[PDB]
Amino acid sequence: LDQLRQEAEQLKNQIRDARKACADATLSQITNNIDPVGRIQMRTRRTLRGHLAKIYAMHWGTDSRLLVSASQDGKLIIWDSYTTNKVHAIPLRSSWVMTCAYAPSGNYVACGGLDNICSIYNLKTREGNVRVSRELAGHTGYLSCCRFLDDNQIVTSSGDTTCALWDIETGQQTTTFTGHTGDVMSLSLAPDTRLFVSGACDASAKLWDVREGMCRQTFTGHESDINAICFFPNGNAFATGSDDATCRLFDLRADQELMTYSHDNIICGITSVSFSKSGRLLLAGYDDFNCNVWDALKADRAGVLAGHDNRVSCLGVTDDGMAVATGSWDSFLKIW
Amino acid sequence: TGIVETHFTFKDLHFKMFDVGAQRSERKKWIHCFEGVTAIIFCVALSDYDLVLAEDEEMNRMHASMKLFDSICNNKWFTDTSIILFLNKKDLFEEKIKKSPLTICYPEYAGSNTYEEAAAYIQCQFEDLNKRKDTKEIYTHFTCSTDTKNVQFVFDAVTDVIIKNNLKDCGLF
Amino acid sequence: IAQARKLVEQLKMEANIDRIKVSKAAADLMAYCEAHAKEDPLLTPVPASENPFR
Amino acid sequence: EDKAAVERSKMIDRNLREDGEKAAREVKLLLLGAGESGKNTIVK
Amino acid sequence: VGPVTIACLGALATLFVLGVFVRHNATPVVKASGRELCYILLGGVFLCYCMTFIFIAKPSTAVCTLRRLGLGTAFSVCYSALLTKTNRIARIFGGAREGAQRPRFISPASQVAICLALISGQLL
Repeated sequence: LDQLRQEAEQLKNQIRDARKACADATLSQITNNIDPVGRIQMRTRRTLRGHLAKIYAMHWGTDSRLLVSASQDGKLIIWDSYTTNKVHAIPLRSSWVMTCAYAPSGNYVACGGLDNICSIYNLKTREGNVRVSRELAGHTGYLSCCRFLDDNQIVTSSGDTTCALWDIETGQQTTTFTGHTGDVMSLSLAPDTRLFVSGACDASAKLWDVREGMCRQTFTGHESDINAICFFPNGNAFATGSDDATCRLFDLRADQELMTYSHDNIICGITSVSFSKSGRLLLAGYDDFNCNVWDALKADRAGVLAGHDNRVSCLGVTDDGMAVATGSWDSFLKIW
Repeated sequence: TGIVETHFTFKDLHFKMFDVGAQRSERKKWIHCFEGVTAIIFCVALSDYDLVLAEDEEMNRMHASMKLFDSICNNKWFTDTSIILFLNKKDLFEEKIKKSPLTICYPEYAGSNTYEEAAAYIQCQFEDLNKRKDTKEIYTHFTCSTDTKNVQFVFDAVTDVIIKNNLKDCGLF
Repeated sequence: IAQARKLVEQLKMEANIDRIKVSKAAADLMAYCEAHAKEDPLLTPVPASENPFR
Repeated sequence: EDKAAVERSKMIDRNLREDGEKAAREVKLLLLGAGESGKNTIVK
Repeated sequence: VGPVTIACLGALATLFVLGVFVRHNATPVVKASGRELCYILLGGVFLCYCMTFIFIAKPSTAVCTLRRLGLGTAFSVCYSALLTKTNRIARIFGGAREGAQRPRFISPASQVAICLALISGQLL
């Protein structure tokens, strides 16, 4: 009722006031001192060729030494940095695919598109190629992202604002949650399968537990939609990928906002955010070909790099910081 | 369900018709994914102008259609792609024009009781902005739903847009 | 009514843990992020001698 | 074994090259309009 | 007197045409030529007009050498410029009906490459 909403929102104001009061000291401490950083932090690796399509997102979630990417012509890409070649080129049934994933064991590859179908491919097969991919459905909105930490449980999003947890063996809707106003854009795999994060308008960095299921972490203050989210290498931290070009670190335990590095040097938004190592180098794509890498610890830009002639869309960083993968619509894959 | 693709090789060219798929989600999320299309099809019913099912008491279907058309034309991703005007009113609109005075479309109506002037007014009022007209041609066809789905008009439009894009990027215009 | 109650209930229980979720958060802020902040930044600069690429 | 990898790298590029203009030659359209705006009225 | 005056008149006319096209590249009719093969053809015409000066000169090892390949090169440049434009126009207007995609090797620079290859064949 109206009274229930009113009392709930006074409670929310009291809670956020208490959080601000308790986190003011932490904000002052973090903003008081900064650490020195480098000047360029760059080392080129190679150039990738053999592509004629666009790319949206990738997933560097394996300890091996390969990279995976998806294209809208209907074929997946699994490339090696040194060889600059693909082990195999399997076709994709869906016309467009926006979800890319890989397994640490290099056996299962997850892809999906606008057809509301989440397809799991067999990276390792006796014949060397996958004959067909199993079909999964049960959503009324466009597929946005999908992740998995093993061959038993898989998390996926949809345009109908719901997060679905499925099992490979069961192959049915095992866990479903009620959604917020805005559509979920991306999900970040937890380091130890603790919780997964959904981001949208008025629901910036909303965390949902995988086991208990209830919501505990919810933040407000980013009106624009959040594009990409990733967990910190140290862990227990959030990322901000709002379309309003707002970049600010977040903490799971603090449950409060931090310093923001907004500036007038740019006028467009951002498409992805990624950590190098414990926030040493913030890598963020922009609506233009030119790109910049910032230093959260140094509160300054680490360097400037473009490597493209069109807006970049995908960005991934190795968990150990061995390599970074990025790409624009110009069919160019460059390791920075 | 998902989007439905209809692949038919009629008129000696492999036509592919892609539907909206009833996304019911954020518009831009599925708008920017469809980048790279040659031509788009814009369908508005004309005989069902009296229908007010778009909104309860705030607006009608004409306002929603006009707003969606303005959003499509003013969008920066499709500023160069040509657009096609289709309808599904062969004789029902003409029959309804006998009783309907055609005054709901425009409050300042200055036409007769027929529908030729109404069609002229709506077709000249669709292009609210002229900046995109020079960059991308707008094709308009009336009395649609022919025998072979108006194969001649769609073939002419697709070949015209194809040759236009071919001569645009070769420094010929 | 019922739908609004669930939203209120979710916000009511979330504030309960969040009230006691501080647990001296600043100690974690200045003690957690420096564990791996010194390995990768020094490891990345390689003078084309041990880098696996090129 | 490096020769086999190069040979395999050659055939994947040729396979992807064939699918390049084959899909590009196929023209793609876009149908968008109001709700139930004669989706089935047009012959498809 | 006749040949030198007619050569001067032709050179002035082609220079005027070059100045007109280089400064009035806004009307679509001049752009429809290609704006590269047109300059190639203008250069060929200028070479044809100015080659008569080499023709009427004191014989020498340098003069004889220049007038041997030029007699073919000057006409080959114009013929290649006329050939490439017609070929690209015909290919663009023919390949649109079947296989809707960008035709290969059509570009303001690629057509220049083909024209110079055709000229270099005669040169070789």
